[PDB]
Amino acid sequence: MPVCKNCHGTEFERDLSNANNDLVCKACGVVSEDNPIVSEVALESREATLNNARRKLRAVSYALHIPEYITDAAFQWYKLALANNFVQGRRSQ
Amino acid sequence: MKVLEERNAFLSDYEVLKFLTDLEKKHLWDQKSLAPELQGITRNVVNYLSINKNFMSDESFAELMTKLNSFKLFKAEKLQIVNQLPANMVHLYSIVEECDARFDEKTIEEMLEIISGYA
Amino acid sequence: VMTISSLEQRTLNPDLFLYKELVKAHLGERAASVIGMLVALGRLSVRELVEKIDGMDVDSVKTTLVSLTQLRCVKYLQETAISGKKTTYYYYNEEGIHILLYSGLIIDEIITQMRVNDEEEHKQLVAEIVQNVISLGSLTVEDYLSSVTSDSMKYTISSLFVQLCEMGYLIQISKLHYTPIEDLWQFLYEKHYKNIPRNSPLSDLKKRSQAKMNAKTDFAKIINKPNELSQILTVDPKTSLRIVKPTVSLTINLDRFMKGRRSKQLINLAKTRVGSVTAQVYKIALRLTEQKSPKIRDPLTQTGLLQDLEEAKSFQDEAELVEEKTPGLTFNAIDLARHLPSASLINSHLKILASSNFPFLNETKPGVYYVPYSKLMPVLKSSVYEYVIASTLGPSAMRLSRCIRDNKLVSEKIINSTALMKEKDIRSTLASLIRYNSVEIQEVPRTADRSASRAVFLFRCKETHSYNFMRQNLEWNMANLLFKKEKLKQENSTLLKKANRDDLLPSELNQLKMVNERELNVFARLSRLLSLWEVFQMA
Amino acid sequence: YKGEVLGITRFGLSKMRDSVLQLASFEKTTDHLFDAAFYMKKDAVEGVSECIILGQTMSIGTGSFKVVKGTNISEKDLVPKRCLFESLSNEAALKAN
Amino acid sequence: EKAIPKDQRATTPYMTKYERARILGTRALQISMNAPVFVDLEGETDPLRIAMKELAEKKIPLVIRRYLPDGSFEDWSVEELIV
Amino acid sequence: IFVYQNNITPSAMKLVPSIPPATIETFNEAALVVNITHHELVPKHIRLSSDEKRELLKRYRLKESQLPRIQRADPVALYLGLKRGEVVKIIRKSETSGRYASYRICM
Amino acid sequence: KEVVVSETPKRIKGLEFSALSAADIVAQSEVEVSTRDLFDLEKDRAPKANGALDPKMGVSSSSLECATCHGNLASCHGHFGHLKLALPVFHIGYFKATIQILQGICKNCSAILLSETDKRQFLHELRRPGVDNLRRMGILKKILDQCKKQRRCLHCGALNGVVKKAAAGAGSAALKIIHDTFRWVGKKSAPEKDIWVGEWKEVLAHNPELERYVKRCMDDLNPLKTLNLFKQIKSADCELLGIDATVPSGRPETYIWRYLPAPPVCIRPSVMMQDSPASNEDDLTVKLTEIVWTSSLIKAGLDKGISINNMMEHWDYLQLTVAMYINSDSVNPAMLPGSSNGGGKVKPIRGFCQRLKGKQGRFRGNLSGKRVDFSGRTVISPDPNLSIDEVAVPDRVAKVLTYPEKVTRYNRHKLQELIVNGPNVHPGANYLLKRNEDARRNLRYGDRMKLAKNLQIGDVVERHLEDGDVVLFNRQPSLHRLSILSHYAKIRPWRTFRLNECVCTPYNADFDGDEMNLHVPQTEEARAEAINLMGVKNNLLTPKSGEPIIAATQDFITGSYLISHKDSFYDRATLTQLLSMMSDGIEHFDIPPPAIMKPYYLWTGKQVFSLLIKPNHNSPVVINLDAKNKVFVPPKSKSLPNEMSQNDGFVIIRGSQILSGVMDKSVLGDGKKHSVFYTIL
Amino acid sequence: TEGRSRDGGLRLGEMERDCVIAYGASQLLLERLMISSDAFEVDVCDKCGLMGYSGWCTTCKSAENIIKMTIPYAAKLLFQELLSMNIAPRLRLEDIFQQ
Amino acid sequence: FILSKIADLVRIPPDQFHRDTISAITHQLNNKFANKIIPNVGLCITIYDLLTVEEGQLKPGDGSSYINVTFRAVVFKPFLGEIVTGWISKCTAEGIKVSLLGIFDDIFIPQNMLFEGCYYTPEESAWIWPKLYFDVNEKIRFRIEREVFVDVKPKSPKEREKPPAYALLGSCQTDGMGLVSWWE
Ligand SMILES: [Zn+2]
Ligand SMILES: [Zn+2]
Ligand SMILES: [Zn+2]
Ligand SMILES: [Zn+2]
Repeated sequence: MPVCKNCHGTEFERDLSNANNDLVCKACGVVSEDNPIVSEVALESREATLNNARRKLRAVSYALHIPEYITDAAFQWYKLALANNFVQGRRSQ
Repeated sequence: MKVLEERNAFLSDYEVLKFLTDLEKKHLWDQKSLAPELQGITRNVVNYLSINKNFMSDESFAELMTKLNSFKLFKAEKLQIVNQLPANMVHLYSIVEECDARFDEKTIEEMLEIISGYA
Repeated sequence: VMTISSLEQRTLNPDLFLYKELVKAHLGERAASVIGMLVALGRLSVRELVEKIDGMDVDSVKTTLVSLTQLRCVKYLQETAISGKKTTYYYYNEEGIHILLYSGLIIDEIITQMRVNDEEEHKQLVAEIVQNVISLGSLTVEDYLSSVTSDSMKYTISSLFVQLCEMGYLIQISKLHYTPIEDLWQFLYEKHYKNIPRNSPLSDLKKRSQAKMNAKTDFAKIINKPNELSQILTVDPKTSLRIVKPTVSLTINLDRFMKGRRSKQLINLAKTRVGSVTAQVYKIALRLTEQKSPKIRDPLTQTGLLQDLEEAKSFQDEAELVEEKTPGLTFNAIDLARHLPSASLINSHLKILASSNFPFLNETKPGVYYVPYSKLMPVLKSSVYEYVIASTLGPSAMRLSRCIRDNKLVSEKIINSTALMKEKDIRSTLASLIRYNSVEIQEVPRTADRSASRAVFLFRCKETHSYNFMRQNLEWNMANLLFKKEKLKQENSTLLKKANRDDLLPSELNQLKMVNERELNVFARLSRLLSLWEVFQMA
Repeated sequence: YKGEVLGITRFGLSKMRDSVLQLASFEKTTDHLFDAAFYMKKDAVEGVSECIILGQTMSIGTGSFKVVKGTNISEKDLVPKRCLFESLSNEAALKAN
Repeated sequence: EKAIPKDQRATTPYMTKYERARILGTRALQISMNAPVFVDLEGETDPLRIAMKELAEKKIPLVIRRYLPDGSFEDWSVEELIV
Repeated sequence: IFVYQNNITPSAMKLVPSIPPATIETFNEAALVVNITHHELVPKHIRLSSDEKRELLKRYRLKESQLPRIQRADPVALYLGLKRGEVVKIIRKSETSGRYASYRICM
Repeated sequence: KEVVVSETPKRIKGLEFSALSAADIVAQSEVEVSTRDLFDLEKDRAPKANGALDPKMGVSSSSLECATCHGNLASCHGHFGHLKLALPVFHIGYFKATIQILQGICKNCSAILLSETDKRQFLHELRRPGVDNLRRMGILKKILDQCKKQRRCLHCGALNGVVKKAAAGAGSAALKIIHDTFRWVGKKSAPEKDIWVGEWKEVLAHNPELERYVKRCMDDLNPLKTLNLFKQIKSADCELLGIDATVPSGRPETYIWRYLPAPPVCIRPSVMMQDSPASNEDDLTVKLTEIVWTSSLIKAGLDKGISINNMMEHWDYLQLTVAMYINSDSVNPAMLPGSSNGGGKVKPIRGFCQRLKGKQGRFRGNLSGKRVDFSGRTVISPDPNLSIDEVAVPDRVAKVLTYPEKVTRYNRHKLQELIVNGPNVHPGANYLLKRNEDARRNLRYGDRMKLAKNLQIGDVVERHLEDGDVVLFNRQPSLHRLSILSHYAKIRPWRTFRLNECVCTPYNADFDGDEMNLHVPQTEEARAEAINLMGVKNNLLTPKSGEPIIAATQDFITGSYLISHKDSFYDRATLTQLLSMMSDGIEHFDIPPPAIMKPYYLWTGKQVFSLLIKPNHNSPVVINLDAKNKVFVPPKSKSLPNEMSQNDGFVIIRGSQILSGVMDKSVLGDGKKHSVFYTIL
Repeated sequence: TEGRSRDGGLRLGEMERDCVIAYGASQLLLERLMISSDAFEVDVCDKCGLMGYSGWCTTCKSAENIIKMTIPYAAKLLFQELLSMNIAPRLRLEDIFQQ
Repeated sequence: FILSKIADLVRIPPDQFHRDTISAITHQLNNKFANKIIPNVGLCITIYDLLTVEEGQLKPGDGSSYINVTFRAVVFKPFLGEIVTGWISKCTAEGIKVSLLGIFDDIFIPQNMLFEGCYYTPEESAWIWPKLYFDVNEKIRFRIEREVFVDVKPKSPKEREKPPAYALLGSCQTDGMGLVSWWE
């Protein structure tokens, strides 16, 4: 995304060989990032109802043996149908 | 950095231009050498200090003090007469306090006479 | 962030702050910053200053120091330890710069003596006098009148002349006079334990009380020595009438400016609770008795000596009856009905004194029309505070803050009973108050050790902290207001000196009236706030 | 060292040492700093376990002596030079006063 | 607290063995910056070794500056001072 | 100097030191049985004069303070009755390379 | 144009400690945290508008720029933030302090309670120039407690008891401070008490449920109360309570929290996204991001709604977070948590005072104990054919462990060659930094060659680790002055750090499976600060007993013994070859006349060991000595010397020949003073 | 960063660092715990010593009285983690030369 | 014009150690100053004289040879009221900004002492008088009075010029001023 300050190169290779972890472009030789800093290691009416929807959601979820995947897939659908207020007054199940 | 003496020695340019000149004989001598970046000022300050003299001397500086020590000019126009408005008419009268006033005829005229010693 | 915030200039400078702007706004330069050090760091010695201010040793210190002393901006002492030699210690003078801080209402003190000559240059004359007197500090009518033109009418010039006396204006300032009161209580608290002619080894009590008694009675005339002594008053030279002693250096005694500025507040309190006519009667009724009431002088040694669970009372009750007694004979039994407009038959118009009943005056020798005094002020002052949080916190704040006064350490449940409103209001007009202090809190734990929601709360006063929430009024805009006066001086800073030494231009005329009416506003404020501040610092 | 016999202990290094970074660097860390600020301790940076924090050089060891090169200068070259522009024009200010 | 004239000296005239440390160190570092060398350079390279090669001749032109405790300064030549 | 016998009352010590131009020096009789300087360990102590200090502080070029300190009252100090800010030259002896001396000040 | 640029090299003198003032904080901070948390979950992943994390407070990843000074991580240092905080609160570090500062003043009229000259008395003592910091503290202990024994005020007339810091150690109420009336002392009529007993008359007789049950509560000093108390403690005393009043820090006000500064995001690194937009928090930001909440609660509160009883438990809870924030103390005295709990009983609640405090959080381990760079670690194996003061360094870690060289004059013909190798062979360089201080270059760029044909005089190249640079070498938990040593590095094959065994003992490295550390220095002098000072031969002895610490151990001793043995002999063949094997070549030996002659010829093992010391005639080793190697049998007292003890005896060397004795530790075994290696040294 | 895997770099402990002190090696130690590990520039304002970025002091808008210099990055990190917590070691300064 | 004594810290890198001392000193002094202006005095030109050079120190972390000296050099702050050659270069209908060749034009001389009788043209001349206009680059005697020292370098990242670092001002109340051939 940046550019070589010398060759004006458009493509970079990181170099993982010698445990420098350089970042340099084929046409420049000038580095860009040396020293690759790399990391390690409430109360609301709507948000609470979202948590409850999570609970009734998980509950019925594995009961049918459905993917942990598809549940958080559908939880979003609930969040969407909340926007049009379709979900307000009809039996929660 | 720390400045020990701000106003120290009033320096007119008579042989000072000659001092920059000797400094230039040391390094690069202006134009013709074959035949530091500092040189920018050299060619610059040497310019006007040279030309109004043409449009110099050395020992006239010693000749300069002779009657110049007889006046009230203090240090200001006293150095100023050496270069700008070479001591004529209302020019010399245009600066120093009481330039005609008290002292008139031979005072303003002998200024035209002494500058004839140099210019 | 934007610097219009004005926090640095604001919050972190109490107490001391007022001074080192006053002098800065007044004397300024090096002359100011010395006092800023002197107040903050306490008592201080000549040499020790230079280790801090970096003020070019024994140059500014000396020159600016005496530059203050003739204006009495410092408290001054010198002595030696047992080793030998000598040394000098200092303080920030009394209220001191205070003298400067008013100086306008000290101009207004003309109005008292203004009688018998009205709408005159004589007014302008005596005004010129005083405004020269404070500015020049100590004066002598011999050197001043000497500098004043000859070949005019001497006893006519002097204005004061036979007036210099009055209550206010000037007194000799003598030696240990402005030596700090607290310390001269120590030097005078010598000579007594210092001289005990081996009376008895037992009972330091006989050594103690006698000492304090000796300390009290010997101290009495000490402040009374300057108070009045006929060396000024009596002298009557040849070819003349009764004169002061112009040989003597004199300086304005602010105590009768204390009293004077204060009695106006006693009016504006009374000018409420009675009728304007009988009010005026009270207005002149003080003018005769405004002389001897100690007033802001009475606290005096209330500073400097350890109070007592008893002897402090024997000091209080003494001040209670005292001058209501001996100066009580100086006080008002039958007034002259001095001037007054009421007219025609004027006597029963005077009998109206009893119309003053609550909460002040209205005591006497049994049936001569008269007022208590030395006890009056104590049962008066305590009730001078009036409304200090009206048109600031809202009227609703009064009623319960006033209610918190009657009972004490009372709980909001029954506050909701005696006082009344939807709790939705109380939790504002009370909680919003507590941030401004006053009410504080009492609390006691119930069914817990101490916890969050396991106890009950009560509300109290502690009128000290209350009466002390308005000493911020000192630091308040007497902080900012005086800057306003200064930090705007830079708008015309180049134009000001131009306008002073010129006596033109469109923009010059443009902002003259701007910055000026601006000023007249800022000092209007200063007069108002000052008038309020006149209470809490003493009385 | 000081008259009383003490030291080696959390309380020990509080015997003398003024440095509050090492007294912070040693045992009680938090409250050497807070205590240190509440009394506005000046704490000149001096010892070793002090300087290695700021990472400046060391007072003791090789860092014991500044090293210097001689300039090999001739002060006969240090005399100023002028034709005395001052001296000539001086005598115009000596009169009428 | 000024400088002390060379005539009177209280200090060990030998090398303090930190002498040998910082002197070779700084001298080497200077040689790494392309500074002239005052000893014949035999066939060899890199900064530090020619510095050792130099001080063996006591040709190093520096001056060690010792501080007594109070700040009374000091001087010794590198040539004067002895291994 | 007088001595205690058994009791020592802080009453007495409450204001004991009432004489600035002079001083008082107090011992508890239990504390004087054998003279400490004469014991075994305690090396010989010498109280050098006022001017004798100045010589020293010139030798090592030293201000006051910045010296090993003897806290007043130390058992030794009271026996030798040092005053505030004096200098006791201590000659110790231990077989290592031999005898030598160090200095302490009374703070 | 161009006004002159004057900069001076500067170094630190001293650290002025102090409390930041109230105003000074915002006078720093760019933006109020204020607002609330939410990190605007919408649009971008936590683009975090204003709030706790704001770009103009700082940044976290290498993602977006820093606002105030952009340039992301590497170029920006972080910037503080400040927090409008409704009502003030105690400061757990200055707390016990605050109990001192409030301890020593009559709480009524709020003036220093000690009086008269006795004030001046202490004041004088504090200002005597020689006063230590110890005398500061102690004299302050003497000036304080005079308060407690001052049984009433001086000019206020009111009185005061002791202030006890209610309960202890809990953190429930433990930060509430209580002080009102000690010493009822019976027959004393206290006008205070009088008015006191008189005040509750309007409650007990009114709402009796409390009565004498909950009675005897004293009263408390609310932190809000104690601010409007402190603000009259100023000037005059000031430093008599221990605070030099230079008029910058504004006297004992700041010590209670008012504007709580928010540390930069670089102190609060947002944990990596770690696989999907859920992005791991860090704990403090959760704390103060709650402090905003429980604050603005009371801010919107106290304006209109809530209530007195539903207030002080909040503002309390504020107190418990802000102190919880900067220290450990209170954990759960049944206080129960706030936002983002779940109620799981999680003990490690802090990433604050602990990060600065113990274990290795930072202070001890991460600052004085800094982890290092340009290093290496490996197992060990002996290499006795290698000299002392070298370390065989496996070239495969020599390729990546580099030393910088400023190419100058003498250095070219190596270095303008040394590049053309490239760093996949051994004796080459990798990085290159030209004179113009751009960034640097390396092998991956190709070229070189024509590049290496330029190589100006100021350029920096990074050599591989050649044969003879300066490696300092370390073992394990390091017992004493001898662990770190230097060595001239020598590059060999295989892979391991191979030292010479004679140096086993200082490390007490057993070989076996242990592990060393290589550290190359970098700056051109630090080499000369290792090899020339800290090196082997100069540390040959040990600092404690002044004793040889490096000598033959195990094989090297006993092997010598078998050659040292009186029984052995040698012939000019075997001798000659030994004496050759003793220094691999290279040297000039003058064979001394054979110890025994005529029946053949033989040289005794004593001699063939003598030549070890003095090989030529031109080596300047002329020694002499005597000793007792261990298991020394006595001779008969008949024998005047101990020379003639039956199994050798004295090792007595004269003329730098061995005369008598097997050697066997002792003489050549580092332990005692009298040693061949120690004497020669 | 710690260990292998992550990357490399090794450890001079509080226990070990003392060693190089005993030798009295200054430029080595400063060459180790400073340049080799975290070499970092900080811009401090002589007046009211505090850290600032590039030009500004930001407690007093200046870009004038500030002097650049170098310092272990852990040390800065302590000047903030301190200065966040309410305390400030405000740095004085002095020039190196002329005694 | 005048001379002044300033103290400074010279840093000589190892390179020049072959070159004689005073030359390297003077050299680094020039590379530091030359055209550059020291504020609240006015700009320098070159280093005239030299003195008081003492044994130069060496700092641990660098090894560059450091000295500190004091000396006198050639500045320009001539004096307040003065008349000297110059002309119009970049100027407004207000008073011209005078220029001397090759040094600088910082000097903007307002409209005050300059003759009251005038009329402006957008063409070539600033103010033509009852005596007339004047030419660029022509020798022109002008008078100066006040100088302004402002450094004003509040370099800001929010801000990432205003360079009147040094400037003078004046006007001409006597004749032959603005055109020298009026006099002479
Ligand atoms: Zn590129
Ligand atoms: Zn930034
Ligand atoms: Zn009190
Ligand atoms: Zn600053």
